[PDB]
Amino acid sequence: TTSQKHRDFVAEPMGEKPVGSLAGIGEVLGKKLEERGFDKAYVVLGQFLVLKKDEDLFREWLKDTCGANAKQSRDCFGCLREWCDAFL
Amino acid sequence: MTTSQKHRDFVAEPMGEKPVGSLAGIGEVLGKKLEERGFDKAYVVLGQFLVLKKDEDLFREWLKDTCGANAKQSRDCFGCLREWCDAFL
Repeated sequence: TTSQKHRDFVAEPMGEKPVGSLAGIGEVLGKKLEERGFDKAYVVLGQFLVLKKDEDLFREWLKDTCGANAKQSRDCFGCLREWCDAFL
Repeated sequence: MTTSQKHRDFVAEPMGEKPVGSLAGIGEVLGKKLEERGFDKAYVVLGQFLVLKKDEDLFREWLKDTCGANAKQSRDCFGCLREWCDAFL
C-alpha cells in the first residue's frame, strides 16, 4: 500500500518541490538532508539516478546520509521509482 | 533555432532508457569514455546534473574531468539537460 503523500508525489512533475514532499521524508529526515545539500526532491532523484535506480544502494545511501529507517527508505525509494516510471 | 537537431530531439520527449550518446554534445568518443565510468544511459548523466543542483560550472567541469569534454561539448550537454528539465522535471 501507499500513502497519499506518495500518490501526490508520483502524480505530477516534481519541479522545485522540497525534499520533504518525498514519501518517507518527514521533518527530521528533511532537516538532515537539507543540511547535507539535498534541499529539493530533485537532488535526491539525482542520487537515485546516479546509483542507476539500485534499491539496495539507494536505501543504504539514504540511511547513511540522513538516518532513514527501513520503512522511511522503502517509502522514499518507491515514490522515486514510480515517479521515474511515469515521467523519466 | 540555434540548437542542434540532436538537442531538439532530446528535449522533445522523456528520455527513458536512451543511451548517453543521445545527449547533445556527447559524440561517440565522449560517450565511450562516459560508459567506461558507469555513465551508460542519459538518465545517469541527468542524475549527476541534478546532484550538482543544475550548476553549470560544476556540471561542465565534472564532464571535462570525467570524459575530457571541451567547452562547446560541455555547454551543449548542459543546455540539453537544462532544457529537458525545464520541460519534464
